[PDB]
Amino acid sequence: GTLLPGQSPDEAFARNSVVFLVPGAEYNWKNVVIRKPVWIYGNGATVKTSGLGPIIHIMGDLDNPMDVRIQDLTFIGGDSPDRLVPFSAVLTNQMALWCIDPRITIRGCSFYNFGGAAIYLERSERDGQVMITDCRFRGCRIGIANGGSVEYGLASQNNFSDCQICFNVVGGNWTRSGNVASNCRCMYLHTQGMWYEGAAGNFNPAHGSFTSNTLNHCDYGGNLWPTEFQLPDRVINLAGFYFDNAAARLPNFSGNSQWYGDMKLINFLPDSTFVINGGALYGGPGDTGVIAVATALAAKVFVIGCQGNAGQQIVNVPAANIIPEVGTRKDDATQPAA
Amino acid sequence: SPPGTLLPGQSPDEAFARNSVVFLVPGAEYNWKNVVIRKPVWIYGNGATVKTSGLGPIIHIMGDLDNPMDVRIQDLTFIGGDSPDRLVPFSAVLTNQMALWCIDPRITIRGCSFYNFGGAAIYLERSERDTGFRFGRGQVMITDCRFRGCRIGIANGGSVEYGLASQNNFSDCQICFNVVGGNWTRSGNVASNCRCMYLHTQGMWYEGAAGNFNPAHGSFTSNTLNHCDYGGNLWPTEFQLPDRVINLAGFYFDNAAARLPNFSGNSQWYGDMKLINFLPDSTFVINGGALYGGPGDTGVIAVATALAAKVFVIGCQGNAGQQIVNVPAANIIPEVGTRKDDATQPAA
Amino acid sequence: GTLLPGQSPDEAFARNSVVFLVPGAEYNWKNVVIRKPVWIYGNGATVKTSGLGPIIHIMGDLDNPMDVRIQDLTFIGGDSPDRLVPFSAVLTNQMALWCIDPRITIRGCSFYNFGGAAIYLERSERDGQVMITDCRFRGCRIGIANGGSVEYGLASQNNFSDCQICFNVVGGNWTRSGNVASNCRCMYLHTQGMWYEGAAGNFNPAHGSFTSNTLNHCDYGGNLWPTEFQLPDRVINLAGFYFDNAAARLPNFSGNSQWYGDMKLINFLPDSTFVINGGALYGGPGDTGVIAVATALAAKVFVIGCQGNAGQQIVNVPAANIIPEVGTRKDDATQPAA
Ligand SMILES: [Cl-]
Ligand SMILES: [Cl-]
Ligand SMILES: [Cl-]
Repeated sequence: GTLLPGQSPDEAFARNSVVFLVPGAEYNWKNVVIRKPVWIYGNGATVKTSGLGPIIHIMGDLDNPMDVRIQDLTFIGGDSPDRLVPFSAVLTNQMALWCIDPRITIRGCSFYNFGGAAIYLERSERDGQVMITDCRFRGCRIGIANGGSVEYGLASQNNFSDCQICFNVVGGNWTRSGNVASNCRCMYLHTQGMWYEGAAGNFNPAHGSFTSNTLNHCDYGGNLWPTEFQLPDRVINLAGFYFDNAAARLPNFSGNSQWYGDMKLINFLPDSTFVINGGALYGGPGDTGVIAVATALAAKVFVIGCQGNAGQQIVNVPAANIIPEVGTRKDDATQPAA
Repeated sequence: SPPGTLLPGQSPDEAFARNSVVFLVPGAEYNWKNVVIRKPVWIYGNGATVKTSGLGPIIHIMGDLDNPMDVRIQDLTFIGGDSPDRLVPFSAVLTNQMALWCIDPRITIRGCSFYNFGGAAIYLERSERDTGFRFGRGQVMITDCRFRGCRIGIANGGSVEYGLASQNNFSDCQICFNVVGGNWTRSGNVASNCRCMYLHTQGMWYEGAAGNFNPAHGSFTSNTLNHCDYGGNLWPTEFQLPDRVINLAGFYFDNAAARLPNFSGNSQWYGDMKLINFLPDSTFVINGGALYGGPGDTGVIAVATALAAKVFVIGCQGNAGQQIVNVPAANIIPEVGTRKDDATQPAA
Repeated sequence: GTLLPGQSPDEAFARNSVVFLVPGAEYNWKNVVIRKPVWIYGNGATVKTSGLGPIIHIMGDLDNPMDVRIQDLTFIGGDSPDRLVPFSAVLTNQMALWCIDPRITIRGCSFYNFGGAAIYLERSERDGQVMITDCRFRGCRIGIANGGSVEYGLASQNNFSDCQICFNVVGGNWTRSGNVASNCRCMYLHTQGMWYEGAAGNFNPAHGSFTSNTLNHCDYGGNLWPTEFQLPDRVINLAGFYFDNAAARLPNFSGNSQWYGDMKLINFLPDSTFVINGGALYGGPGDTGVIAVATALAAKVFVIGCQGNAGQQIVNVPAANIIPEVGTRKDDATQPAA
């Protein structure tokens, strides 16, 4: 199972349970199809592409115990992004890994300059143990997009730099821990009518775990991507952490650092509360790194065990729910805007 | 054979004895039974599968902590059967049905899978009780592993200490962490449809030669324990210990002579909890948790009335149907769920 | 590249992008130089050395997207450490890896008995996505030293035994999560005039994330390394967590165990607060595992959601800042001493 540059990756994956790339070599792949579980040992190779993606389309089989596994592999989606081009349906095609019904492990890989999601995971029908760790993302529209009913995955110890949206979140119950983002407009996005919902749609969404993450310089002092983001049927204004869905609950949120990590809690299920727990909230001067909740749900939001500076604004959360005192608190019913 | 090669049908015992590093045939199927490792070796699984037969374990690892080389096993699947009978009472004979039995472990296990073990998939013990001031011997790491259909995931006996069990995924196991040995870090693990993620009490299975010594008091952070008592788990609540029966919970602690781990950043959607007894010179906090339960008595968190003043619930979110029993209202900041007193809870 | 013991490492690294070592074999390398990115597959090998270090000198290129990667390799700096000799400028040379302008991944490696920092990362000018995970450190003066402007790294799931200073922290914005330390005098050090600041100096320091870590038996237990530590211009008295810089901010601190994990918060930037969040704080009998904050900054320090025993001492933190009540609290203007 040794796959040379120029040989058909499709043939090699069909013929072998495990494939080893030539160490450090350069590949050029386009619309590869994986139909049964295969392990790839990338050996520090690089996979380039051109034209409409994805680079690999992975047809899953959740009954089969053997996962698809990709280790130690670089994927390049092309040159540096034009970050001003509006996102579109045709650009959603520009993926590294499009995975349906995924039982998959992605470890120690790098993803550079994808026009859409570097990694997209969807479910063919509504109802895996997915793991994405130690990966690097640079210059990508979206880092990892999990569609509805892709649940209970783990994305941890990954580094995101210069990505518009790190986690395009739909499917529920993922653990996202120990991840670093800098100069990314959005680390966490969840709302209705997203891209990359997949065949199960926007079902049992979000409500997972977001711990020990850093989202720095989202809205100020490094990020280059636009705030305004085109969904399929409306335009929104992203934030480092953006949540707008009255029919969904937020994830558990503890141990995270926000240095210009602006946050907008626009709407969530009324039978819930939310805590910004054990966090570091630094912002200012001016309206930079602002944290804001919908006035109608502010009594259900708390800021507990947080540290911060005077310049960090907290908008609409009542004073009684901020223990201990952190930043500067105010009421402004114009915030947060969608 | 070539050095470092091990084909199916060849002797695993002989290959490990003659090599410091062994590479398996990529993707191949192996069939191994009562294999003995007597010195440190690394195994590169290369996506292989190992099946077995009879009373296990598949590998018995005789560790030497004075040797600085770890036994390292990577990228290897272990299968202990077709699918679990979940109704059989657990027993002394079933404790044999292990993948890895490790004594005095200096070990790294990573990228591995464990399916349908009748006992603990991984059992770690000491040949003797460790009362030295050389702490955390072995520096054990178990990470990026998947467990499913297993009676017990990882069992760490007395005096196997300061291990790390992180970024693992447990599906359909009765007890993920059978906890005896103290000071382990367990972080960022995902459990779904497992009756119990964390068990510690007196008179446990898998205590090893050191016994129930210096137990628990570790770190338990950023973990998810979902659908433990409702809406997914299929294993029985009733669980047979060597000398008594208990009723498991997602998190079960009953030991007057031991302290609970640090507990912060954990998600509990039907992750029931029973704090039955712990050492009095201690406090416990459910810190920065997500506590979702209801309707009815589903996902219930309960503390013994005698010790309730020592338990706090700080920085937690949750829904109305989440019950929190016996913890005083003043100890819950901010308010979460529906608080109640009930001196009959928790039962053992 | 299959590099054998006795062959020239330098020439091997210059001619291949990826190199595989002989599995299990012993190597002896001294002042090896890496000038272009390269991956080393260690295969459970061991690298010994002699004379003035470092073992490998790695010249980084931050513009090249291929990282330098070292996996599954053991580095040995001696048979056992010399712990009581005063630290010095010449001894700073006794390193495994010296990394200038690093884009580096170190995974599953082990580091034994280094007289300076096992791993030293520095920046050749003031302004990497660096990752150090699943590594073992035994017997080292210093585990990981990150210089100024070496930022946004990740050091996680590492284990430290019998090291003087696990993390010599200068450069800002690191995520350090899920690491275990026993019998190490100090897990986290940050002050002014440190060793290993690097050409960029003491710039934009610390203020990262320190979550889910264990720092046990720092001042009581089996630790052999002196509390007295020679900096270039003075001697300090180490603790488990040591912070003394009026011009820098502390990291976010959540989910950490401190069983005889003494802590000294001596000075930090006034425009900030600090929380010991979600902690386990166990100490005593006597003055063991003591946590103390400078009286002038005490009102900015909180202890939120922590558990402990009676013998844990918390010094100068006001009673109103400790929620819930944990351990034994007192005032003493003489602590912390530097
Ligand atoms: Cl989520
Ligand atoms: Cl524990
Ligand atoms: Cl820091």
